[PDB]
Formats: sequence, C-alpha cells, structure tokens
Amino acid sequence: MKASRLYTLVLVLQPQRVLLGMKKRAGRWNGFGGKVQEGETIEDGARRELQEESGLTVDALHKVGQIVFEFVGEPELMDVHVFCTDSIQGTPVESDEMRPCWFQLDQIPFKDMWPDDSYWFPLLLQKKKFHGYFKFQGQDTILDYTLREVDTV
Ligand SMILES: Nc1[nH]c(=O)nc2c1ncn2[C@H]1C[C@H](O)[C@@H](COP(=O)(O)OP(=O)(O)OP(=O)(O)O)O1
Ligand code: NA
Repeated sequence: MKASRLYTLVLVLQPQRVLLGMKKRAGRWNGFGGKVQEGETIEDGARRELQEESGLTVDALHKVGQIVFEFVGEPELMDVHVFCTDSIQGTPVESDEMRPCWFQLDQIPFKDMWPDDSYWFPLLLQKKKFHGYFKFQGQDTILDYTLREVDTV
C-alpha cells in the first residue's frame, strides 16, 4: 500500500444552498481545504484551511466522510477528511486562486466539479456519513472506486 498524505475538505451547507470555490489558477468547483500541517488536529486544519482559502471562520465542524484518492502515476494517496458546517461567520472572499460562490441545492454544479463528487455529495445531502476511495487516470477518468455509507466516520 502507498503512503497517504492528510487533507481536509469543508462544505458550507445551508438549508437551501452550498458554498463552493472555483479554482482560478483548474476551473472546477470544490469545497475548501488543503494539507493538514504538523501538530494540528485534522479538524483544526480544516478550520484553518477554510479561513485561509475563503476568509470564513467557524468554531466547529462536523465530520461527515473520508475519501481516499489514488492517481495513476503518483506515489502517494490523498486521504481527505470531509467536514460540513451550517453556521457561518463572515463573508467569503475571492483570492487570486479561488472564487467563492453560493449554489442553490437544485443547481449543484456537478458537471464542473470533480467526478467523484457526483457519488458522495448526494449522501452528504441526506445526512449520511461515508467512506470512499477513487482511483483516477488524470483529472477526468475513474478506473476504480468504492463507496460505503457508514454509521461512524
Ligand atoms: N477528487 C477530488 N474530489 C473532491 O471533491 N475534492 C478533492 C479531490 N481531490 C482533491 N480534493 C480536495 C482535497 C483538498 O481539499 C484539495 C486539494 O488540496 P490542495 O492541493 O489545495 O492542498 P494545498 O493547497 O494545501 O497544498 P499547497 O498548494 O502545497 O499549499 O482538493
Ligand atoms: Na487548497
């Protein structure tokens, strides 16, 4: 088995809309997140990345899933811990690398999201927790994947 590097992903999910960020420098909408750093808990890394990437603060997050990504030709797995929150402080801010935008929950922009999101984001919307794994060739093609609803993440 490959080694894995820890990442976070945060979805700001309100009753009628979700906040996503478009990668500016590519072209896909995603939640907010990045690499966990030395000495911080995963949840604190998720809060930090949300603040660094979007400007938003939150005192707490709910863990909703974990997804492992494998890319053909890359030596490490990405171990992505997925969090949600419904409660925000501040306005999202555009940066040189990210443009935030709200989407109504009948307009989730799946075609401009990573392909895996079509599989797990419906579970998130149903208040379900999940574990996933996806093996990609490049940015567009899934060669293998597993997904399971779990009671505890
Ligand atoms: N297939 C996929 N589907 C998805 O929904 N999110 C993915 C994904 N693959 C990666 N992600 C998420 C995980 C993480 O939040 C983000 C990728 O992290 P980044 O590359 O932004 O890390 P960092 O920006 O911290 O690294 P540096 O650029 O070195 O600072 O995208
Ligand atoms: Na990031």
